[PDB]
Amino acid sequence: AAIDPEEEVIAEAEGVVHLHEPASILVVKARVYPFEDDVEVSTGDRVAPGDVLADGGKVKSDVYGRVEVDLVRNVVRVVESYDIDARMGAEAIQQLLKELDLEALEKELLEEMKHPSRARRAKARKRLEVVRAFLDSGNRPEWMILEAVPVLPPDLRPMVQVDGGRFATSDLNDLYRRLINRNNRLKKLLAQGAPEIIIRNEKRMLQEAVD
Amino acid sequence: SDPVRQYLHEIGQVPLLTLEEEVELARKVEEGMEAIKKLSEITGLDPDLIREVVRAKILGSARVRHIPGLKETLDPKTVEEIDQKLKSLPKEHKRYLHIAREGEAARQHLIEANLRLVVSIAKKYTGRGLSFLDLIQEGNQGLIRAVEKFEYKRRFKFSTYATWWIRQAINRAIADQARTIRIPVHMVETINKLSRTARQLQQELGREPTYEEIAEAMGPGWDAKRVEETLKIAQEPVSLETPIGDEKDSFYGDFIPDEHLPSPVDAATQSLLSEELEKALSKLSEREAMVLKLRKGLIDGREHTLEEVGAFFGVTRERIRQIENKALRKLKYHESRTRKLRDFLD
Amino acid sequence: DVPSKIGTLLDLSATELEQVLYFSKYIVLDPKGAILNGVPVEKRQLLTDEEYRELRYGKQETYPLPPGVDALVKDGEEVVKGQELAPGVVSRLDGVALYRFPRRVRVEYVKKERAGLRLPLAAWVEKEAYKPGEILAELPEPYLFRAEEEGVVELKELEEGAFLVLRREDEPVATYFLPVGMTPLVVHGEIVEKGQPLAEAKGLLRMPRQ
DNA sequence: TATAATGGGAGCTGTCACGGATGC
DNA sequence: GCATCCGTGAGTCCAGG
Ligand SMILES: [Mg+2]
Repeated sequence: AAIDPEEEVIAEAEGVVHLHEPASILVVKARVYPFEDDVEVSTGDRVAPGDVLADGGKVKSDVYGRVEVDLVRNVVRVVESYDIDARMGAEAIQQLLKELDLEALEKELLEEMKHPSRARRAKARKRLEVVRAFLDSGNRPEWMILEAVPVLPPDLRPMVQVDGGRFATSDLNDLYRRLINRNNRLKKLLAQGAPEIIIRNEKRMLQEAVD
Repeated sequence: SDPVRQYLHEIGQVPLLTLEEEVELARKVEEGMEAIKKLSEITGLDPDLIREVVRAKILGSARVRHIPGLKETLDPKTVEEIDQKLKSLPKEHKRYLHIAREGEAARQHLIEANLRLVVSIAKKYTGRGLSFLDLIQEGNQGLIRAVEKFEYKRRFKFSTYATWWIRQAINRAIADQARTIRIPVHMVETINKLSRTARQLQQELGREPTYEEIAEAMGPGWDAKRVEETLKIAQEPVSLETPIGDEKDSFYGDFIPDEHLPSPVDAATQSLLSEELEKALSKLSEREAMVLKLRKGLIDGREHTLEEVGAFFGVTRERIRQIENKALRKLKYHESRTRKLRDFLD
Repeated sequence: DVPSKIGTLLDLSATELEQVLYFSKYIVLDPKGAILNGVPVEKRQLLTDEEYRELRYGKQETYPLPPGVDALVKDGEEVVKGQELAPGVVSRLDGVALYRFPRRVRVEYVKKERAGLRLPLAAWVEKEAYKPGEILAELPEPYLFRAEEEGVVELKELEEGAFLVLRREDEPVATYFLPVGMTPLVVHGEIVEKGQPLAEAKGLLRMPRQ
């Protein structure tokens, strides 16, 4: 097919098709599975060995991977890939902080405190100091990650009209504004489904604005 | 360590598009948009909801979130439900689901491919209120509009159409954020026009222009007064922490008083006024003192009509107005005598 | 704030907590049975972008083909590490090769037709069909195949072998098949009466490969 | 809204001295 | 075990401009 119909290529009579001189060649570590009936997974779905691909249950998945349903070539391609959960930034770290059972770490480090080497004793005491601070306190480690960043009351960072009518302001205003702009742009790049690289950059810049 | 060097590296990862690869990703995008339209025709579900579901499964569960235009909350439960009711289609219909998935992936790959055009375009927009990286992310919103609006059929390269929406996006951001006190887009453009006019006028006059020369070269409708007021509106705020001296002992906030909270002199004067008003009200009978304390509002904060003071005292509005008259007259006589309240009239 | 409180609790050096926090490395919360360099993915292990993209989306690579040179390998066809993908392209991984934008599309059109030849009985090798390249006849001396209809010549030439179609008035009247080892003696569009030489066959005549 | 355009630029140079966390 | 790198601190008040 082509832009305008009068340039399309139609087959005049019965024949087989051969493709010669491709522009480039793409080697992919993948698994091929042809099909003839209706196919049951779409492109984008992740599948583990033992999953139902096409033809009502006959052709199935061998490898760990992600689904590319080639309709021209009438074959499901499963590209070798795990469903690994690897994250970046404070959302990841706030997870890990939530997942820390404190008493179990207190135990690990009390055991550590018996160690012969003075180094491991020193580091386990230092760590145990933090763990027991959080324990005696009532403070959840994840609180060190901010979800809601608070806003100082306007009067303590004012927009004041000086004598001449011109405005003085505080630097905390420009800082907060930077923050709201990077947060709003992030929320909008999320809603509009933006690529990864871009959301990564917005996330990093947002960290640095809070910093 | 240097965010823009890091982002230039992440961008140099994705290699650039061959005319074929560009036209292919473009085409797949247009056809997946088409396929979402067709899939809405078939299923009778909302095309935007369809698009967000296809996008959900493309990007992954790493990101699913509530969309403001969507009339439904987009959580994994309902996207699984709708993905299932989509997989329950005939072959020639479910084929459109495969089309939309391929179109979403083409969209992400084409964006990430043209991410370097944005940098090369925003580098010419620095020193204008906004950070380099802020400028690149606005150029990225421009790249997104351009991908979703591009027609390969016109045979134009992608860069040509993208550059328009990229420039558009960067300029709208510069005009929308760079000012602490925010000024509408049309007004910012008027201010900038006035800038460039005055600059021409000075570059030909050998000196700065007056308000009048600018009101001429600006055109009709513009008088000197308007140039003046437009400038007074453009006046940006200044920092309270801008130093005055070499030493750090000196800020600019340290010279601005506080004209809102009253002074102790002011408050004490209001106290002496309240007390002397009470002292002169007590020489009135409690009825006339009460009529006045209602008709002015020194009690409860609000002043009443004559009908209210008379339906409270059980008297006619003429009578309550008349005892207000005589209360005021007795207060005027006591004041001609004692003169205890004149000093508070300022 | 050294020593990092977040970095202490989660046993992460300052360098690593910066790398995860300021988006230079991934940190794993549920490997989901992922693997890398043979070692399986342990939780809270730190991964660069190349590593995470490999594990998460899959190793792959594209290689360019200079203009005019065809592929040594076929589309869909499994390839090994080191196997040359074209006369100047050597693939660096394994799996399935894939074609990107073929320049030339060659369609092999099938044709099922009926054509006639005449041969001295002595030379013929009687067979119920004739496989491609299989000998058809062995002639002792040059033998002039002769026209058996009056008409105008349509000389259609294959790679090897030929088709002569005679057509009196547009309508075809004969289809002669000349196999390998028999030179035509006529030119396209020629007029032939009955019995004149169309082709000389010498030695052996065998079926063509096509 | 449509030729095509595809990785930025500074940096800033003459303290001094500690403590306390991090690499051969 | 020692260097080694990091951040953190480095007198008071007063005037101007
Ligand atoms: Mg005028």
